[PDB]
This record gives sequence, C-alpha cells and structure tokens, in this order.
Amino acid sequence: RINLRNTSFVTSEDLNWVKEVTRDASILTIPMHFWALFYPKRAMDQARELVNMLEKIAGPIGMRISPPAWVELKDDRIETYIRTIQSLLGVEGKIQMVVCIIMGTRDDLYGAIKKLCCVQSPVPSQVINVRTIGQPTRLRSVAQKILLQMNCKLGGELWGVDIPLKQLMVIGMDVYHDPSRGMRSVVGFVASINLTLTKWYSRVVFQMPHQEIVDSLKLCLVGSLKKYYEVNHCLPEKIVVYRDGVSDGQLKTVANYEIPQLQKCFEAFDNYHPKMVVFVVQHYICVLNTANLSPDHMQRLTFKLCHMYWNWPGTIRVPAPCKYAHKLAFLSGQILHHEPAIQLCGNLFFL
RNA sequence: UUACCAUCAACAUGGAAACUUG
RNA sequence: CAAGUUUCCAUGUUGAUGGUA
Repeated sequence: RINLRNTSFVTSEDLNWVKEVTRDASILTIPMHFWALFYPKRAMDQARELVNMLEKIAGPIGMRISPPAWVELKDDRIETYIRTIQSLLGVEGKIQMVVCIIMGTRDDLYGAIKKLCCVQSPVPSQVINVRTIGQPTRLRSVAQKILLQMNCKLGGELWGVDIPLKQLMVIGMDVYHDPSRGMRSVVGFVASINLTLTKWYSRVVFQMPHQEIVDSLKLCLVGSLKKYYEVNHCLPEKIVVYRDGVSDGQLKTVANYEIPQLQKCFEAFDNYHPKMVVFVVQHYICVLNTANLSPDHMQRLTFKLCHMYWNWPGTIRVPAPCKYAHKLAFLSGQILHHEPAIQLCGNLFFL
C-alpha cells in the first residue's frame, strides 16, 4: 500500500505501526542547514537533547541533518517574541524554517506566529510544546515525528500510492461554518499536481455569503488547471470530488445547486469535458456520476485515498483529502482568517 | 497547537414538553 | 404571533484528565 525510496513501505496488520518505525528512507531529502532554531530560557538542556537526538538515530531517513542556527530566548513574554518573530527575516532573508519551543500554551502566540508566518512572511514552520515532549524514554517517536513533519514541510514527501485509474486529480473540500461570529463558511480545496499524488495544490476560499463563493472557486480551479498544464503538459482526465461536511438536510440545496456552476468553470477555455464524480461522506453515496464505471473500483479507490495521511500514518474516520482541507479550514477559517500565500499552496504547510 | 485514541467539564445552534407575559 | 422560567437532550467546538506513542 505504502512505498518508499529503493523499497516499499511496511503494511502491518491493523495498519498502525507507530512504535519506533520508518527505519528506512523517504521520497525526497533536501539537506537541511539553515533552519534557525529558537529555544527558550526554560528548556535549555532539553533543547540540547532535542538537537543531539535529531542528529542521531531516528531511523535512516536520509535526512542530511546538520547543526542549526541556534537562538536562545530571554523569556516567554509578548515583547520578547514580537520584537523579531517574523520567522527571522531581519538580516539575510535566505531561510527555510524557524523551529520554536514554547512553554505557555496561549493560543494567541500561535495566532501571531502563524499569521506572520503565512501572509506577512510566507514560511513553513513547526512549534514545540514543552509539556508533551519534555521527558525522555519517549523521545524516539516524537523526534521521529518531528523529522517526518519537517520532511513533509520542506517541500519533500513521505510516500505515495499507485493509481489504477489514469490521470486522476483528487478534488476534496470541507466547509467550516463559523460557530462564533460572522458565519464565514470557509471551504478549502485540494487537488493533485503530480501523477503519483506527490505534489498537491491546495487553495483556501474566503467569501462572506453563500452565493459569490463560486467566482473565487472558478478562479482557483482555472489557476489549478493552468498550474497542472505547467507542471505536467498532459491534461488530467479523471475528476473525483469527495464532498463532506453536509448533512442530509443541506444535501438537497447544495448537491443540486452548487456543483452545476462549479462545473461551469470549464468554459474559460475550449476542448475540455472530462469525467466527473461527486460523492458524499458521512458512508459513501454519490451525487454526480459521469465516469460511469463499477462502484467497486472506485470504492477501492476511496479506501486507498483514505490511507495517505502524511502526519498520522494509519487509519482515520473520513477520507484523507477531506482532512487536508479540514485541517486547512481550522488553520485558516478558525485561526488565521487570511488569504493563502502563493508558493506554499503547492505544499502541505497546514500540517 | 505534534503524534491521534477515548473520556469528562466549559460553552455556541436545533429538536421535545409543563409555568407564565405582552 | 413571539419573548422569557425553563426540564430533558442532540449537533459541534475549547481546555483538562488518562494514555498509545
């Protein structure tokens, strides 16, 4: 099911392995040097153990891991971070990541850091909490998962899957109705860029009512198709949409209203009419069947696409391409409330 | 906001019915 | 025609508790 470099990956019994695994390579390992690490005053030797363990055994990933740019924090105050946390673009401007260990689990620290790491300075980064990783005897797996998160976050990937259906791009989305104030109804969008589902293009859509979302949807979809033609030069032919986040009550007013002028985006250019699949997820029922093939071959396709969560390798509840946009939705429509940046939409910087 | 698996507390919307006002 | 005192709940989110890790 799962592959790797120079070998296939392990498929266990209940497909959960977790305990000190990935003793082997990955798809891409760019050599990480300029990942400026910030440690606070209250976890000095803990962060020393973190760096020393990241250099040593975490499985032969192939990550050419090197000593980082070590930064030491005075305290955890607001003025301490907010002086220079733009993910450290002050002097050189040639950075990749900034890694921070934070003690106070105050959510506004996340809000400011991820806002000026997404839109004010578009940079992927990972934060570390002391109260979950601060002890040894479990350091192996959390160090491994930090390395795998960096692997996904540097524009590299962990694995892929074979696809028996030719030239397939996976369209997935998830609505986030805001329960607090404003009723944003933020809908994400994911699509595959490469043939083996390794590079992913993922947009975020921002619109106040439920009516003029469709224009931004069509703009994002023609941008995605232009990017697909740029990166592939042979146009995709299979289109499957995994719709989730709509109950039985909203099904009639959405599955018969939104999707026809979502389909109408294909009149921006000529010579195009591929096969369309739109499902529901709650259990799987289709609401648009244009591919006209057997249910078993595409139910197997959906069961395969359930299995590629690139931070949690294992079983999940709904299909994964729902959740790359779902976690993007509580990244943006809950925390950020800002339009996404151009470059990282080709990566999974939401994870 | 890690790496999900459960639980409960704090809350936001909706269903089912007694008191009672304009 | 609706506001309340509301009793049960359901639908979801935030923290914490135990963890696998």
